[PDB]
Amino acid sequence: SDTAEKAQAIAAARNTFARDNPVSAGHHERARRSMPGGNTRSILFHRPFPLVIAQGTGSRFQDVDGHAYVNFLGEYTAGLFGHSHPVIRAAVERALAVGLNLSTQTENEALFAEAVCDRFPSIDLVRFTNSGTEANLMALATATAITGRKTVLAFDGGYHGGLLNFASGHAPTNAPYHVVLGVYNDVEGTADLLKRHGHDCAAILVEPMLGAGGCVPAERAFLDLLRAEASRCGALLIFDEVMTSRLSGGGAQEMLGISADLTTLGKYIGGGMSFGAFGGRRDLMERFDPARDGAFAHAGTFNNNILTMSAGHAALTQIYTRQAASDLSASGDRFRANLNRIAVENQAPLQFTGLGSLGTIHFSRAPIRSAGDVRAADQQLKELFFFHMLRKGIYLAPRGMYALSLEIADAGRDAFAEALADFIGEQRALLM
Amino acid sequence: TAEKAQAIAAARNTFARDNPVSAGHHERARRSMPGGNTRSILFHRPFPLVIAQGTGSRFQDVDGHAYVNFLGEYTAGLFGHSHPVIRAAVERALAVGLNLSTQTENEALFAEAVCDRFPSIDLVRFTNSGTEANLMALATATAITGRKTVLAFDGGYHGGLLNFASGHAPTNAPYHVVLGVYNDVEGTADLLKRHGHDCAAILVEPMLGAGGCVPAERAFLDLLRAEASRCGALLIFDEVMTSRLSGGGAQEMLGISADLTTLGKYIGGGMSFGAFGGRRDLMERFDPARDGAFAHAGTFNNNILTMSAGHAALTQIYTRQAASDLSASGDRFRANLNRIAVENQAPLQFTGLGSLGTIHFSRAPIRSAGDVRAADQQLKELFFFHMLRKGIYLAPRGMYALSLEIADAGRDAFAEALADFIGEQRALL
Ligand SMILES: Cc1ncc(COP(=O)(O)O)c(CN[C@@H](CC(=O)O)CC(C)C)c1O
Ligand SMILES: Cc1ncc(COP(=O)(O)O)c(CN[C@@H](CC(=O)O)CC(C)C)c1O
Repeated sequence: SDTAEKAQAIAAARNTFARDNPVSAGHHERARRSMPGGNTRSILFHRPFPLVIAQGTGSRFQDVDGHAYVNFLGEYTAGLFGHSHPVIRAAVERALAVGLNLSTQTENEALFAEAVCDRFPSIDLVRFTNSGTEANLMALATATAITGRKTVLAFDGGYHGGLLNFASGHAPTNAPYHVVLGVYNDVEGTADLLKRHGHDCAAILVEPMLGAGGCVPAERAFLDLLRAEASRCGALLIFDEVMTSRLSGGGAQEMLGISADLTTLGKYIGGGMSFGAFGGRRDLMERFDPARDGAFAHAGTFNNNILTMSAGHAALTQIYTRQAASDLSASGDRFRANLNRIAVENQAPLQFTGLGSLGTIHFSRAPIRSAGDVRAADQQLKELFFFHMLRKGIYLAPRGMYALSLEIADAGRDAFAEALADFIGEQRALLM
Repeated sequence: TAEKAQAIAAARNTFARDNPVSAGHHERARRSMPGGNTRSILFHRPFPLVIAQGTGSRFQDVDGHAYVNFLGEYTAGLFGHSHPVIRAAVERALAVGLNLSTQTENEALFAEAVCDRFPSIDLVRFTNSGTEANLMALATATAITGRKTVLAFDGGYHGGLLNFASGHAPTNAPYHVVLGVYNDVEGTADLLKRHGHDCAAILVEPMLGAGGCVPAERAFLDLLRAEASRCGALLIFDEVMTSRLSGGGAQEMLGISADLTTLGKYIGGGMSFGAFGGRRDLMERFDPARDGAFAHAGTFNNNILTMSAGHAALTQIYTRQAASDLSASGDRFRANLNRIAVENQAPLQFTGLGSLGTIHFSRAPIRSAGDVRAADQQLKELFFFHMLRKGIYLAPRGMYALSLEIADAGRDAFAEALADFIGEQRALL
């Protein structure tokens, strides 16, 4: 729990950050005049104020006060390609040559859809959206319409987009689906909820690893329970792979040998352009065939926009192939293991959790299995870790998450590991 | 009618023989997407056209045929297919850097332009679509008021999770929505007496867009403004289409202020875009530094392509004066189309405002979803096919949305093809 001594250390770190970044401070005051709190994406705000970036290339960026950083945040997994990938750039140039806002289908949509279907083993048919939020809403829409049922089982700490935020329990802004929340990884508790609610369950919605909720892998016995009970009760199992799809050529489902009924996608698949998708079993997705009587409707001005169709096909087929996915996850597993070794050898009360190229620091010794474990870990030390990494020229999420891009190399990874050893040394007093 | 059914059979068959390369694309696209489709409004029988490329106001399909594009991406495509200023904005965004994972100055600059333009928007937040913008406005209203009921209108279209174009759709997000009749003062007053106490929001377009370019009458919008203030509901004007009609949208033209306003389409320069904005006191509930702040993340909300191209769109291309000029040009165009119908005693009209218009095969008043549905639907489909044969592309449902790239030759060609339709189909009219 919170102490005066940690608060004082945070106050000094905030004061140093403020004195070092006066141009960012002034941008925040101006931004407040047009956006609430100077903000249009809540996760970008942190106190005293966020850094404003001027420019970036490759894995690196520079803030408006002239400091340089390596970007380990990687746009919360969407920024797989760095800030200036030449193949992405060529795809943008091609989109512009085809033409913008053509108001009709192009072949580019079909080619992107075929790449997504080749790549993901339980997606027979796919439709594109403009966000992961839209992909998850459309999957819930599919489930409730098909089953005629209202109840949705999801999990505390689960994050499925702007209208489906359960990171801190029920949010008053959520779309008013009838959502029952379970505890992540809790076999017996979840089995009890499915016995009470199963018969009116339209859908079970779950990430195979909590992303925003702390990079907490799902355990097999938990995912097996969900898969078996969804089938038994006649609910659609929806795996939200908006973050986890990168973890192998075919995402977590290939790693697991477990198939969901629908799968949602987002982040890097559109080449860093706006993007989401929902897809799954043929018989479910065919309900969207507009030639069919009583077809479900799914419009959306930018669903098939040329920039996303072109960059996305390039991302999946020319850059982040299935082999590149295996190699990046192996690189990430080695990185994460090295960071935990540094913690263990120094007897530090911290660990990094995650899979492949995704991980999050948690200031705890306990196994990290559910949202409760994440919230019980020390939140002050997590904020102090954020400001420390900044001083060392390493940018990662305020909540302690990194997501390795393809542009991170040896020098970047070595600097992160060094910075961590330094944090442990310099903050030993607060780590008892 | 049997005679009209045969004319449609013949036109569908002729379209099919004209476009065998698009036919083969459709067979292949069915393999990976449901019905070969990722945006339902693009499908039409016997199959949709596939386009290969376009420049300015013109495109070419995969069979080689050229068209003037009068659809203009359902109002988003205001800049044509290759605007040099949009292109420069994309090049500047690439120079700044993609996926920078942080704020840049560009987002504040875009937001300043949006708040400057729209007279009831004190503060704004960006989304990735109009659908997201409307869902967040509903989230704001229900979360602030603590109430569940939303009044919307039959014919109304607010996005993929809020589609009332044919009444309640089974796929809509399960807000407790009550549907009135558009422009119906009596019936709508009644619904507000019954539901006012539990009403979080009144959600309404100042002109039905997808529902058929049907302008809202002043008495109807006055009713909604007065009742919303009386019962404590948030009035939400969905200006995703109508924002273009003046520099400050429909609200500037009307002198009526909604509590929240949703935006989309052309404002992000053609890039993915939506926004919700309004009264300062409502929007501050999203200040992330405030006590019990509402959360609104979204990976692409502040994306550099949208922020740069949208800033350019509002400040360099579609200025307040450009907006007045296009809407005037659009009013004169639509008047000419109606004069042609009138002079040829044709049983059709075009409804709309400024640069937006839709054909309806009826001479009755078009004031609600009922009136649009009652007009001849078979003649509407024949008209689409006929315009294609003349090298004019507009929506299957008979809507146009003039871009800045439409010029004298295109408008003249549209008008002559309308006159040709009336003469060639005289027997069915
Ligand atoms: C598992 C999962 N499922 C859905 C979403 C929503 O995707 P969009 O942000 O594209 O709407 C997300 C989005 N995650 C991030 C969105 C942002 O960076 O603004 C935010 C979270 C770290 C809270 C996700 O992680
Ligand atoms: C008044 C209004 N309000 C909200 C929306 C939703 O915008 P997004 O399609 O960008 O989500 C729309 C979008 N309508 C368009 C969607 C598309 O082109 O696929 C076209 C409609 C005729 C169905 C709108 O017209």
